Amino acid sequence: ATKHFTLKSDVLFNFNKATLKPEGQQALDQLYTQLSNMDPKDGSAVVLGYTDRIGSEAYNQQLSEKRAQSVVDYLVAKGIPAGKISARGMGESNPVTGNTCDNVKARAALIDCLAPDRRVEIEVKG
Repeated sequence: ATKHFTLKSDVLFNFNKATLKPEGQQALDQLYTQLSNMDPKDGSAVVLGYTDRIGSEAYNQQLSEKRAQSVVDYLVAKGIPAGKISARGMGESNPVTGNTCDNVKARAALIDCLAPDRRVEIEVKG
């Protein structure tokens, strides 16, 4: 089977940036063992980066890739083998919130409503 772990982008990173904050390092610390128990032969992990739909679609794809790779870098330095993990930047695609926030116009309320879309997903197979 496949396990799925969701991390909040706003906790891990500051805006426009892909440097892991101390709070992001601690969340990856608390998760490193649940991913440390991968299968040594069949196990692999994919780190998918996502953004919300505000701004440039190309810039959001690029930023999501840098954020997903930053997570990979940290977990590899912790001890996940570099050959068993990789990153993918999905940008605005595959949003969690659907059309829920369509009617929300004010920026602060909209930012809050779209927060579920700003996340890093870690899928662990085997």
